Amino acid sequence: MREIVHIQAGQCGNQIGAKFWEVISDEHGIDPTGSYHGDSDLQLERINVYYNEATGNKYVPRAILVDLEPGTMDSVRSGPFGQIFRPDNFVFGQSGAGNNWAKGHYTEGAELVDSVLDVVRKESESCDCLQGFQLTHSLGGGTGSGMGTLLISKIREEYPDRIMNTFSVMPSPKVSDTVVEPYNATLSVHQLVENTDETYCIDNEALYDICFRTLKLTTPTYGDLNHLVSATMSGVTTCLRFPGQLNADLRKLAVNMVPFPRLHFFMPGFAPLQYRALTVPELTQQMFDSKNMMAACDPRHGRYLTVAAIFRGRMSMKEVDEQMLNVQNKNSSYFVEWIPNNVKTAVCDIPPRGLKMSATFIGNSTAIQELFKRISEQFTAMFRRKAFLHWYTGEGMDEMEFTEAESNMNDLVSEYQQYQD
Amino acid sequence: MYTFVVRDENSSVYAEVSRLLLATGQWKRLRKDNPRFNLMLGERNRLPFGRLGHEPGLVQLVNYYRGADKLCRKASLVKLIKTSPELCTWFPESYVWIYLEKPLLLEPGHKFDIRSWVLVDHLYNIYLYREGVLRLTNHCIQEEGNEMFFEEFNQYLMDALNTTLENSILLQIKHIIRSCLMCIEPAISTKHLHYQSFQLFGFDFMVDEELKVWLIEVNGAPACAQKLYAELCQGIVDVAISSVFPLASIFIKL
Amino acid sequence: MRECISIHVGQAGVQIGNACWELYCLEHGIQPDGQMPSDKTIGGGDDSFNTFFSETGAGKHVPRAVFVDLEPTVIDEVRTGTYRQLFHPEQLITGKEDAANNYARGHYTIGKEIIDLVLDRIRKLADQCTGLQGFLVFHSFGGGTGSGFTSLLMERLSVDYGKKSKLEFSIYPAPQVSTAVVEPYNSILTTHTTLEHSDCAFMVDNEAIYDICRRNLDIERPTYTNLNRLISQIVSSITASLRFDGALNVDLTEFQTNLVPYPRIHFPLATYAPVISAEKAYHEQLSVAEITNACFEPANQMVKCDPRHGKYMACCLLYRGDVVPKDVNAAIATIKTKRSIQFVDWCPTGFKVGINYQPPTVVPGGDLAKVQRAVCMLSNTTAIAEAWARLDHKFDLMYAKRAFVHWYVGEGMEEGEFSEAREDMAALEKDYEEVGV
Amino acid sequence: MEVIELNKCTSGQSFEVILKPPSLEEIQKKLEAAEERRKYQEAELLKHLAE
Ligand SMILES: Nc1nc2c(ncn2[C@@H]2O[C@H](COP(=O)(O)OP(=O)(O)OP(=O)(O)O)[C@@H](O)[C@H]2O)c(=O)[nH]1
Ligand SMILES: Nc1ncnc2c1ncn2[C@@H]1O[C@H](COP(=O)(O)OP(=O)(O)CP(=O)(O)O)[C@@H](O)[C@H]1O
Ligand SMILES: Nc1nc2c(ncn2[C@@H]2O[C@H](COP(=O)(O)OP(=O)(O)O)[C@@H](O)[C@H]2O)c(=O)[nH]1
Ligand SMILES: C#Cc1cnc2ccc(O[C@@H](OC)C(=O)NC(C)(C)/C=N/OC)cc2c1
Ligand SMILES: [Mg+2]
Ligand SMILES: [Mg+2]
Repeated sequence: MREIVHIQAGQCGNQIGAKFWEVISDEHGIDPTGSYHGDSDLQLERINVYYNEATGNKYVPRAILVDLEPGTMDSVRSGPFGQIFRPDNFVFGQSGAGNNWAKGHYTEGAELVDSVLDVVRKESESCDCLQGFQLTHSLGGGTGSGMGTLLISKIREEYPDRIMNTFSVMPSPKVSDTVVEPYNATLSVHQLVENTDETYCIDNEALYDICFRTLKLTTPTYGDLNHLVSATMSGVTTCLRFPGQLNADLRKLAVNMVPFPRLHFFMPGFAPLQYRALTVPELTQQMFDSKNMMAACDPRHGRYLTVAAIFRGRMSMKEVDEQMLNVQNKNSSYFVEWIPNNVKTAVCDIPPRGLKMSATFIGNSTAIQELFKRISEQFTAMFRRKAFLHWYTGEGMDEMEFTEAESNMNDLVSEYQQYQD
Repeated sequence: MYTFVVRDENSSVYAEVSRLLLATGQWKRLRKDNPRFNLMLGERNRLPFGRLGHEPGLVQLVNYYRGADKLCRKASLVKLIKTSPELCTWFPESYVWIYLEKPLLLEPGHKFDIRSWVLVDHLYNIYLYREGVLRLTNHCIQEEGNEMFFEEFNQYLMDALNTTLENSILLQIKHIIRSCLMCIEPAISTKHLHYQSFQLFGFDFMVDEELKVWLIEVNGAPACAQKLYAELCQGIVDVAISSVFPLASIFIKL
Repeated sequence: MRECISIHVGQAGVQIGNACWELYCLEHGIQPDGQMPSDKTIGGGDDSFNTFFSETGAGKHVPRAVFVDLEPTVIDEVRTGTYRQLFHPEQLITGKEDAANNYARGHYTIGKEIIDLVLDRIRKLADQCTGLQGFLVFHSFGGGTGSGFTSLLMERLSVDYGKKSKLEFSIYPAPQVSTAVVEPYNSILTTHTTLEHSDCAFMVDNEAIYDICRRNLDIERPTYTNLNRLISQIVSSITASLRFDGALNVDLTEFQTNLVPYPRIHFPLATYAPVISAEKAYHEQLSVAEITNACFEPANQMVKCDPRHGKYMACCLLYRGDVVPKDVNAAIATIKTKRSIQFVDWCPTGFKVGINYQPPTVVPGGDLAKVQRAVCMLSNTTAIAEAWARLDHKFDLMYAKRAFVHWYVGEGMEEGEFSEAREDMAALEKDYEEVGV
Repeated sequence: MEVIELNKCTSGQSFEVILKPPSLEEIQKKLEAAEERRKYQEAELLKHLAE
């Protein structure tokens, strides 16, 4: 029945996680008590992809909530849709991870991970046919980053043949909690290279630039950053959540999007970012515009291996097609010529709430190499001087392991440069 | 914005055509093996016609007509004339020999040939370029450059024979161009094809001492006369390219 | 009377199966509950429609079909459709999760788990056959099931029914109509593996069907229902000889015998006219001469290509409707003069004509108008190699960078089966070339 | 232009107009070889995950 299991880990993971569930619960007609109160069955046709149906015909997110501190998960349990998650599926410890990847992966989180895998096992076993996993987390702290990638390593061992996708918030010095963020992100990326099928790269710098420059928000909060991530995750998952779409599951999608195992880090985009609805040309122009991209990379600095785009609302399919075929046939220099017909498009009649038309974009571009170059530079700047390393060697890690994370990401970056040529 | 590729860099003619296309600002040149193109200046041999007209939302045109080699190979042309129910009074017997023993001779000097450039557009309109050239009479072997253009040859025919170029020679040339191209049309026309063709042709003619015009051969990849490159290559863009891809007469239609 | 068993594999195969059996029922006067008032042989008969339907004591007429998909959502619609009452459940076989557009997954990984079950359900049908002619297999080149599990099934049918003929109806992939980037791989893989096990294959290019739908039916964005209803007209024209009284193409052996001189070159081009919009109130009824001339227009072909630049090895005209032999020869006389119909030298320049008097049936409410006469032309022309040339070129682009290869090798396939398959296709293209120029 | 081999019935007629003369063991081995390459690859994964 194409069930997906959702995990959200740490402060950032659970906050963008909670919003994702607010947004898609609204679209599916599910109220903050789990009772369905919508008007179309289109809303219910794929409701079991993300929701278990509990006993009194309530719907319960198939969602596991994970953190090493109680503080953000008491927040969730107290927000608008707090009551909707299954109480057993809150798994937390008391110690924290202190923004420390080694505490998340090796010490603190190791204590807690078996208990998460117990909930995951119990959600999986009730799945008619489990389609794969999705994980929300940041890469810059400790729980979502270090324990998050520890979970993925363990889920692979236990379900080596299911798809594992992540929505991963990349740190930026312009929106920063601590200096050690590049250390945690570099160790995190190496895990993701080996252990996920798809990673949506959400750069916190780009999210901030979008609120500041485009949305005209002079002082953006995480709330404002997260509102963008939420709307993008809702778009991305439309073809899975709504009927009549492509007869495709996570594995089919992953196959068509990832031409090479390690090159699976994607740039998401969204349009529009008002009462004037956008014409189909306006959507197609904004969607491919650099300013609408959430990985703070210039697509005119690399080449698209594959692109997928969904349009939501009531609009001409032929018109979506002419515009899409106009964008490609005008900048053919930015798509690789050796994957024929590598741009794919869909329309869904149901638009997002508060909007008449929208476009969500998913691009496997070699420009993403710019993001790993950025993290790699921040990393080396500190690591040459072994700055801040004591926080990590105090938890049992060795310098050798940093060198290897640095080397694998440098590898990854040059692997992208091989294909942009 | 229109996209076009280039796959025949040796083309004396189409180097000037792609040169003009860029100077309009509305045409953009792609890589030779990019398939998301509108127009193609294709290669002379093994040009991949079976891959044209399958790109969603692209109207594709090419500067060659698949099947036109029948006319342009010396061997094939003989076969074409002999086995066509049309066709024959203007083509020398073909299988002293090579051969026309009594050629009209320019004076002074006591032999020449006439090159006409014909352009056939996607609609199969037949366009004869106004300017021909008179040139074994070949630049390879050899007026400035042994090339005499139409106005002089006209002036010679008037003063020397009391006749004009149109009357004595050009009615026969138009009749011959139309006969060859009318004959092969059902085999090569792209009127209801999923892609479109045009093509420039170089007809080579002989004139005998009775002012009879004879067909020598038909060139499928013809060069031009340096003096006429400007005029004709612009006429190409006007009649064959922009008539399918419009932006924002030097031809006799036959 | 010899029975024919239809197998539909994967999404495209099952959905086209739907459109066909709906059309067969309307042509044969069988209602959705399987009853057929025309048949007075209650519980029986050796009539020509019993080649495709068997009868129950209760009077129900049951398609000799098997539907197979590696996931359930498509065959589940059959199970709860207008024609749910027609099929025995045993006939509808679904699996858990699909092949994900991965040939290696449909053939190797998933396919191995289900192939014995399928062969057993088919074996059930075969055992109800006094005489068995062979199999008609409907599938897409591009799906992971359609390509991968089909070639496993075709290999096994050659083993388990070695004397029986196998005909193919194959959906050729088109980016207009929902392809994946990997379908050129799957297409070459399945053609290599299946080529020695198929006697005659009819390729349908989705690009062709899609254009005929936009141009002739004036449907801006055609749906699969639009496409399949048009595809099932062509299929019905091809299988009508098997379901009706007649003397042309009356068993599956005649298809190979009439259309396929060389075993490998077994892909006849299908051309069909007229396709007339049903919202077109006042339309003029095209003549025999007119619909026959239309068979030589590239734009009515099931596969876009230019037969003028090829050579024919066989041609068969199948008319339905108001058509007498006099008009056909009339029409042919005229087209010999105006069209480029070059035959290979070691072959007669002729036409096998079959006329069925019952005019084409159309789905009530469909977008296809009822015509008084239609034709389907089946011709084995080397021009169809153009479709191979396109596919092989896309394969070569991706494969030169090994793009997506890792998804196949991760399923137990070896990289060298990619090049074994592409060498087969280079050979096939060269065969058409030796024959054609 | 000749018309040979004409057959007529009540449903229609047919004719020809000439215009001008002139193993289970091997499948088992391949399927199981692929299953053992899958299995060998999954063992390298679990080895690597154990390291
Ligand atoms: N004409 C037509 N084409 C179809 C239909 N369904 C899919 N296709 C085409 O077939 C190809 C995809 O193959 P599918 O049939 O969906 O794949 P599959 O066999 O089900 O195998 P899986 O990968 O396991 O899903 C694409 O080229 C589609 O355009 C249909 O009902 N009609
Ligand atoms: N039957 C004939 N009688 C007189 N002169 C003839 C002749 N056939 C050829 N010629 C001479 O040969 C010259 C051109 O030869 P021809 O056209 O047959 O080969 P070509 O070198 O032009 C091939 P292409 O034009 O494709 O490069 C003419 O200038 C003409 O003088
Ligand atoms: N977009 C976004 N980023 C966040 C949020 N909370 C933290 N971050 C970012 O995530 C990183 C800090 O990691 P965090 O999730 O808070 O720590 P963790 O609990 O140990 O996993 C930093 O790069 C922050 O910029 C949030 O709600 N939204
Ligand atoms: C969770 C999760 C998830 C994981 N991986 C995806 C890959 C592609 C994707 O794509 C949609 O993004 C708009 C989409 O609508 N895809 C269409 C156009 C239907 C087909 N794409 O063919 C590649 C969605 C995905 C959603
Ligand atoms: Mg924090
Ligand atoms: Mg499928």
